[PDB]
Formats: sequence, C-alpha cells, structure tokens
Amino acid sequence: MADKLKFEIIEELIVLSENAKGWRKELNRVSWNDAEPKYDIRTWSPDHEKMGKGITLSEEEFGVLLKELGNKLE
Amino acid sequence: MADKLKFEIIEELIVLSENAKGWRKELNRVSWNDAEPKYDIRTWSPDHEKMGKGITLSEEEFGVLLKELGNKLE
DNA sequence: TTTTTTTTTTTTTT
Repeated sequence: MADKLKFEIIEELIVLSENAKGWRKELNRVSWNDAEPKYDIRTWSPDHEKMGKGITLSEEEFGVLLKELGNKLE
Repeated sequence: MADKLKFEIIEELIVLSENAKGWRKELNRVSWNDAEPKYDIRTWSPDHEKMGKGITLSEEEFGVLLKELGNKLE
C-alpha cells in the first residue's frame, strides 16, 4: 500500500534462497511499524531493493505449527 | 479473483485453530486448479463457507524450512 | 518475473 512501510528486524529465523525472479524467501521476526514484534514469512527482491507480500505467523500459529512440523520430520 | 477457484485436497498437513474472526488457520497440500499439487498455508471462514489468501510453499521452501524449523525446536 | 501489513481477506494450473 504505502511506498515504505515502517518495520524493524527483531530476530532472523530462517533463510531459504532466491528464486527465478530473485525472490529472497525468508522467515524473520519483525516489528509491525516498529510496534508489535511477530513472525512473518515473505520474499523480497534479489538486490534487496524492495519487498513483497506474504503471510504473518502469530505465536499461537508458529507454536503449534513448529511442534507438529518438527515432529513430522521425526 | 474468481468466485470459486478450482482445487483439490491432496494431503492435510497441519491444522492450527480459528481466530477472533473465525479464520481457520491450516496448512494443507492441494492441487492448484486440480493440476499441480503443492503446499499452501491459508485461513478460511469459521463455517468453511469461503476461503482467503495466504502463501504457497514449494518443495524447495518447505524442505529447507522444515529442516531448520524442526532443528530450531531441538 | 508481488513491490511488505502497529493481530473482522473472500484462495492462486510456480
């Protein structure tokens, strides 16, 4: 929506890689407008010049999600 | 975009819960237009009457993502 | 080869 949305990287979680479009797929915990810190997984430009839209994962989600996912690899 | 997008549930992976909006947060592998089967995490209506937008996770992503995330809870 | 959102969306043949 806005040209530059306010944010801040609280903690880097997982980094996957770039795609054919250069989409840097990563999962990091950032603060929404430098207020609420939460986990959000998105992909950005290869040159890190811009960002895109993905999905936000709350503690409730990440908790149950990781619990099951981690156990799925068992 | 469309009123009803074509799809098919190949395999259910993880089910989180509903939210204050009734958003049923789940992660299941479905076939895009009943063609390409891929993992996609989204939230639907409480009464499962409609669906919404989320994010699609490819094998490359889910693979590295799971590996790291699973190890993160170790 | 999307141009990111301070928690009641109406889903897309990579």
